[PDB]
Amino acid sequence: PVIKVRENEPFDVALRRFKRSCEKAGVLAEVRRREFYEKPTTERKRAKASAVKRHAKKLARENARRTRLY
Amino acid sequence: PRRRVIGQRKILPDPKFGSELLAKFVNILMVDGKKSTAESIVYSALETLAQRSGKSELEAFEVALENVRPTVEVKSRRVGGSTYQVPVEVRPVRRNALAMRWIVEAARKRGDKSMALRLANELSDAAENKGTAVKKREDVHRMAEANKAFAHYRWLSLRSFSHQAGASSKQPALGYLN
Amino acid sequence: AKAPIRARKRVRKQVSDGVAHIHASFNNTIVTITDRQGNALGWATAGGSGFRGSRKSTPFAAQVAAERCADAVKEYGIKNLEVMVKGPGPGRESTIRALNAAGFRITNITDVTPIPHNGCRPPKKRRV
Amino acid sequence: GQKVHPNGIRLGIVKPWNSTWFANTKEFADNLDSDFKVRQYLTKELAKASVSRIVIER
Amino acid sequence: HTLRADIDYNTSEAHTTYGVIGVKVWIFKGEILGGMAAVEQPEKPAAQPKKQQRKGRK
RNA sequence: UGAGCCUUGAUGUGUAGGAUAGGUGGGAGGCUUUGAAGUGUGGACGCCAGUCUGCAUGGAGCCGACCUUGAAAUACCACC
RNA sequence: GGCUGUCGUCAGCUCGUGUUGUGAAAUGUUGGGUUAAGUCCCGCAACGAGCGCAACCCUUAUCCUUUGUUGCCAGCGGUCCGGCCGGGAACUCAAAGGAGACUGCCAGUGAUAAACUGGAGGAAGGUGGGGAUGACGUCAAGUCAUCAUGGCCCUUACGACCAGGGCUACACACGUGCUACAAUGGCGCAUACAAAGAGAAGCGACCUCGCGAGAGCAAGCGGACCUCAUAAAGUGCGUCGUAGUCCGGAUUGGAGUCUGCAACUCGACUCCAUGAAGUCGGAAUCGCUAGUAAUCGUGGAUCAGAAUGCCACGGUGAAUACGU
RNA sequence: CUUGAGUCUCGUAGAGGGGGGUAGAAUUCCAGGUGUAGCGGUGAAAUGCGUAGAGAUCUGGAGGAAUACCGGUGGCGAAGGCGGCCCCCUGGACGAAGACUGACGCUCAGGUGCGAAAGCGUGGGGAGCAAACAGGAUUAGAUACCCUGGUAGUCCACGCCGUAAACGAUGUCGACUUGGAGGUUGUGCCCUUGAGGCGUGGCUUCCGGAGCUAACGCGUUAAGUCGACCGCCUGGGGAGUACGGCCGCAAGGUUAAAACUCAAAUGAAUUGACGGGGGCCCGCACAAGCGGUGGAGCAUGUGGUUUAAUUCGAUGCAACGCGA
Repeated sequence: PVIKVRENEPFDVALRRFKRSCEKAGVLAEVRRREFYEKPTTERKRAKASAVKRHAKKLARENARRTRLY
Repeated sequence: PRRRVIGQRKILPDPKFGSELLAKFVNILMVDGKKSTAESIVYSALETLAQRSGKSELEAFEVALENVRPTVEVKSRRVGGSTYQVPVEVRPVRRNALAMRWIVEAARKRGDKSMALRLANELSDAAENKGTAVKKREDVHRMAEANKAFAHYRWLSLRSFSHQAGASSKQPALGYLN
Repeated sequence: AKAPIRARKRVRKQVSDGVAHIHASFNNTIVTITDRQGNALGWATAGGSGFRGSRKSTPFAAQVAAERCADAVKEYGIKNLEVMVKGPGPGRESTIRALNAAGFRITNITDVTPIPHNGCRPPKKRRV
Repeated sequence: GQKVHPNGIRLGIVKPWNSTWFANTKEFADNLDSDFKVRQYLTKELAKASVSRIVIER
Repeated sequence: HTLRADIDYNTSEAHTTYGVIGVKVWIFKGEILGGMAAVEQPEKPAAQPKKQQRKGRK
């Protein structure tokens, strides 16, 4: 999992951000772990789930203008 | 911990020669609070050194303090099921003192028939990089090149690091998420 | 095993280019230098650094494994390198530095760590 | 149940002592024990009045 | 933890049918109280008008 | 490829010892460019870089008898 | 009951009051920034306010100020150069009013900002050093033995006079402190300056006796006068080599001395001779941020006779605090 | 009659169902090439594999479960359920115009059909992994956990009783109740000004109002207002067993109970403690260090142990130079 997609300009440290798009996730991540059939649909596919903390933050920005904390 | 930055003492030149670099040397030469003896041991050593080479009394002292000086240190801070070691490059105040400690640590076992001679022999020797504390240097840098492997509760720290604008790689240093 | 040999000057086939293979597990790294056509020209490991435990499987043991093998093959006369990487374990980058520090170019860092088309079922391990 | 007694550190400034006299060391115990006996047996007599302090001076 | 002014504390001891009872009472009247205060003068202005010595000369 | 027999060649990193300790005879050193040694080139050769060392050039050296440490002593040739 | 200890210098806890829920209860007591701080800038159902901390406070440090001795003495006199004294106030110096320092100034940083750091005069810049200093109070912590005290028992005694014996035992382990295991020292000889306090029942110069301890006499004292007390460690010179010594000096024999009818187990001191353990120690194991820690001696509180301890004092006086 | 529903052709989104076709990648395997001393496992470790040449690695073939990728808040099914790509047979739902019938409607005991998962009979298939089993490891006990060896099983086809937490534990279908917007699609309109905007349908989801809850929560896809009809529950423990009817080659399945014991059990929330769940802050709490006790000898306290008796108080941090 140095990830086959080549890093822009080659260097001794791999640019792990610039490389992954959908590798390792779900396929080679749960190594030495119990495989489930249908749990992965709700267990791993968490892109909506992780957006909510960013939204919460983008809401509280506005309120800090109205409170005069900002 | 520690709320704010807290300071350090400053040594004020000794009463029988007028040097700060000597008043700090005599402070670690102290046994049983007795700096006023540790003064008497420095000046009696220094004069024996001065017969050995007349260009300065401080010749073989001043070059000892450069040659046996450790440049690197190894630190320790336990993680769970593991102790580990984590290297740091050391700050100059402790580079200087380690070497002063080591010249005097070696002297008190030299067995010579006066302590002024014991300290004078180990300085003539550590000046030429032939003496007892060349080994103490050697070991302390070996540990600092060898322990570059380890991190602090590492397997979880390596994601924690990567999002805190840290590297994709284990930082071998104290009190960081690595 | 090793012999106490006089200083080295020796020539073998002066092949100039190779491929390296890095087989990364949880407990070890196996680091193995080959000919481009694919033949062992030598190897070293992390486990012969005799750390035991988890500690054998750290980037610094991955580095020095790379440095032993890359060294030995200076008699085989390699001057340029490529590597294939095969495992999810640590020494991601620090192994790459030892191949470069042997004085070789290492421009092609191809991960080939094989994703079967859902292959053979893994040991269940802990019930979480 | 904490604290050194709250009025006790106040006894040297802007709170008076409960007694004020001086005896030159050797007679200080003999004067302290009589200063106690006047406290103890005098208050027994005024039992039926109401009183806030007792201050003895020599 | 105040050192200045008098401030009033009492711990009572008293009896009833079932044994001894007691109340611990702090009351605070003011942070400046003049009911005991330092003396009117320092040494330097006080006593005799011509205060300087001969400085020997028996 | 074992064994026998046989031609030459060496390392010996000791507790104490500067380093070069298999048992031991000859035996008191090789002055041949100083036998050297030395960056450098090779070679025997190992408790892994250490003992010995060929040589353009080099009068700069192993290391004993001596000087020195030890139970045993050391050159150098042999014998194994 | 009275009183105090733990957590912890945690940095939090509560009173008054409203609002939100049916109510137990939340909220504030939570956030961002900052600290010794509920300190201070910003702000939401928290408003108003107190407690801990912060402060006043005492002390110390220079230093302003007055005194001018039993205090001091650049100079001067008797003169060993000591304030003992003719005398002198340049000078600490002592007890007392206390002064100075506030992130207030100036600069950098920090959301304006608390505040951290830097600047500068001054002894000192970061609530100057040190102390006082401890939230509501669970822990059912501990005292009936300071003492209050109900329940509740003896009152020819769970009272009293008088004496002797003990914890100071010995098979040992353990907690603590001391001093040591050296040469930074010790030996011999020579050599230096303390602070603070005790001495009214008491101590005490000189005295004559005594190896010392002590003895018996005693001016004198009120303690910044006299004395405990030679303060020691530290210095000078010459001297010493791991051999338990040239470190360390315990034991024990023996004699002199002491407080008391009375020194045997269980008391003190001087001192002569010989002379061990221990060469930094397994398991275990603690305080410390700087006048600290370490180390050296002193006096006193207690105090018949006995300090390694406690309390304070002065000598000499350390590594470092990156980082969470 | 249409105001309910039903139907014909057109269009659309998707892993719905059943049978066929089809390639490549790791372990695994055979052959050949290259190559030397460890590999594996874990807190650490051993059992396991190896010099009889392991381990790793390269080339070519092999075989089978499986299809890694659609991966998103998407879409489909019956809840559970469905994911490589194609072809054949074909269901169900989402749109839209033209058009037709005209209560043809709701619910459903019984009922027949139909499985997440393993269980499982014969046939096919079998690569890894694994209950047991064995041994190591733990001492923490069950051969369990945890690690290594290791089998049935897992996999397909047809077939047998259809089990559970069987799911939005939210019955069915239908009527009524402020909406905006996300995901994304029929389709009316737009330079489709940004997975954009409005008209009007579609599932799917964020927010919140009326109403509804013990509380979280639901909220136009209800857990609101309701409609009919059906399904099921009536204290805990003991019981998903027992009993009866009934099904299953066979292991089993199905509805499903009382005496007796008993005063409770159970949903949820506040606050402390606590996580081996996540993170922040502070103390000499660690770090950064320095010295001190344990070991010696002595001094002292504690206990062990002792006698007439060697008195008690304190005993993890809140004990042992402390009350005393």
